[PDB]
Amino acid sequence: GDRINTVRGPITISEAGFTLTHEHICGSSAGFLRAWPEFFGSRKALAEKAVRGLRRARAAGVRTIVDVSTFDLGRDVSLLAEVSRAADVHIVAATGLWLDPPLSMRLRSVEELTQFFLREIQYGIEDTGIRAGIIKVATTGKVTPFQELVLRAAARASLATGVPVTTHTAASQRGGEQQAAIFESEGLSPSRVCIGHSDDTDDLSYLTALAARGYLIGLDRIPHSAIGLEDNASASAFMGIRSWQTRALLIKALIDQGYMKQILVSNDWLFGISSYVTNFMDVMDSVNPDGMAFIPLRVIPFLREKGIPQETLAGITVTNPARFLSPTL
Amino acid sequence: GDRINTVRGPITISEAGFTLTHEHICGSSAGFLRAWPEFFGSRKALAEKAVRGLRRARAAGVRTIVDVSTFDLGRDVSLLAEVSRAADVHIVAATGLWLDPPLSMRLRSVEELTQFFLREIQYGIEDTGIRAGIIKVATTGKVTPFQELVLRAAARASLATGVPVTTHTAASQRGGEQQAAIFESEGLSPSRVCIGHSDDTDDLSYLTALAARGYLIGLDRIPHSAIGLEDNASASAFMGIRSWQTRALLIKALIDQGYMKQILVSNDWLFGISSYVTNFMDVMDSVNPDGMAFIPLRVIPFLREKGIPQETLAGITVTNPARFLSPTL
Ligand SMILES: C[As](C)(=O)[O-]
Ligand SMILES: C[As](C)(=O)[O-]
Ligand SMILES: [Zn+2]
Ligand SMILES: [Zn+2]
Ligand SMILES: [Zn+2]
Ligand SMILES: [Zn+2]
Repeated sequence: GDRINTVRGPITISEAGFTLTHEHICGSSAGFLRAWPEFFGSRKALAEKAVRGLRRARAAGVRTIVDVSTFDLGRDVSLLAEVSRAADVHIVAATGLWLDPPLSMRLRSVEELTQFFLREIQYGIEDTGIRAGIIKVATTGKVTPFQELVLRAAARASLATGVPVTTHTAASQRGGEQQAAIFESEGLSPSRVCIGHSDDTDDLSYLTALAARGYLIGLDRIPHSAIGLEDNASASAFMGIRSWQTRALLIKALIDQGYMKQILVSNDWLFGISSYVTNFMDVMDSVNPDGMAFIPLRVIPFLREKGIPQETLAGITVTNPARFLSPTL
Repeated sequence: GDRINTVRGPITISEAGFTLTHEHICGSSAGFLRAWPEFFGSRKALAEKAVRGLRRARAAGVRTIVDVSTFDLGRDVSLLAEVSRAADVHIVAATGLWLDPPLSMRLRSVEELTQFFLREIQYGIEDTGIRAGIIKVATTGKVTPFQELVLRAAARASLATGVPVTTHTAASQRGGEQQAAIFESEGLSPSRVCIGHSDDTDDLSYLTALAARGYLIGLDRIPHSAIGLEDNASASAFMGIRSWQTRALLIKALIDQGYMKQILVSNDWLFGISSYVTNFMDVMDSVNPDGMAFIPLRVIPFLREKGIPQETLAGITVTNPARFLSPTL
């Protein structure tokens, strides 16, 4: 499993390089971008903004991003392919389901969901022939019965194809522990799983325990902070009010505890978003003008200043993603 | 002043003919048909089924159907256009929102929803250039805050364009009353509004009181009958336990009250469905083998044999839909 699917086709994992493991071109809903592109100004404006952002990220060293947008997050792979080519940055696309499944998804069995996930990995997404290289799932703190079906379907797709699973958690409710339990009940290896949004909490006991079990730990929202924007309730609700430095110290914390190999770092950024309040993309860009370049431009020097070896940062930003994304049975 | 938009372009009132005013090619979810066409066997198979179904309805006298599938019912106007051309049956497409709006819709303001409905009517659906000729909305009895927004946006779109509004109600909860109040508060003429699924109840005083206020009464679920079987946890809750003759007699009842000009009749049929339990399409087809031809092949002769004159049935199936659909302010 030394080759992975990208929206431009299969690449060898040595080509991935510096990889951001949790990003989005656009945060939306199924069908929404094509039915109402004017919500984003235009489809063209959105594509142009993504190309400019990805190009600047590439200038900073990024060579690959994993777009973890699912069907129900409005994933438009044709858009991902277009901007990947124009920016010349690898984009790995996802299957799976996020927190907004429509009826036609909500009512399906674990067997059906499994077939859908397998379709997008082994056949292609829609009629594009583009194949997902990862499975994205999301749960509330307490996993719902449908969400549990989604996790079991993800595990079975992973076991059949070797592609990894990445999750959305409510880290303040220690959501990963319930996810991990369902995953392991399906015989799935923790090394195939990233428990994401884990920088949303400062509970190191929770993080190290998961890492100790072999789980990848996603510290993937480092630039998200509504500090200075406390009066904006939606900003506080979405990004929290812990500083980005606070988030970044968890990377050091986990290195210091000997878990350098379990860490995955990202921005959780996007170039448009319709799945939150109107104009929110502007609020986010007001806080983090670096966009997806925030990890290489701001976080990497911060960690070096704190004394973390270059070789360590390189293993985290390059080696961990490659071992993670490489289809592994 | 005249033309009605169809998936093949504008048609004149006289071209519409026998019109079924509440139907579906496929009941699904946004993005679903194109992301998982195998759920329906294949897109090709679904299309072939719809064309045969439309051709049979056509041979039974039908010339136009109104597909009231909204964005969130997974309306695929490219499919409607294909099957309309192949069957030579006019199809009117809908805008609006049903009961499963995704997060990118649920967070929107009344102003934004008005823009979306207006773009589907005035500009076109997606990138197809096909314009909606009806606005479809739905409430669940007690109107939720979001649903009230949808209804007001629908009224504002209707008022800007003259295209009519058609609704889904919980008729057993007399839902059409709260809908009418909202519409009227917006300055919408009741003659621009059809209150649908009204045959879901036997409460004629409810129906007559609405008809008296100028509303069109949609008796559009006549074949929906799961009788003889008090043991299906899906078909009984979905289709009810009243005979179709009982539903159809409501047409007679309203005609006798003198309200023939405010009756609209349909099947609420479809050729694929993913927004319920798996294989529910087989259950429906077994219940009503006639599909969309049920109204002309079964209901019309039934009414004729109860004494209803031909010119009255023509008024209902041809004249009432033309007046309803022709954009008017
Ligand atoms: C689509 As998200 C803000 O849960 O990473
Ligand atoms: C798609 As329906 C059963 O609400 O008319
Ligand atoms: Zn997330
Ligand atoms: Zn994300
Ligand atoms: Zn309905
Ligand atoms: Zn319907």
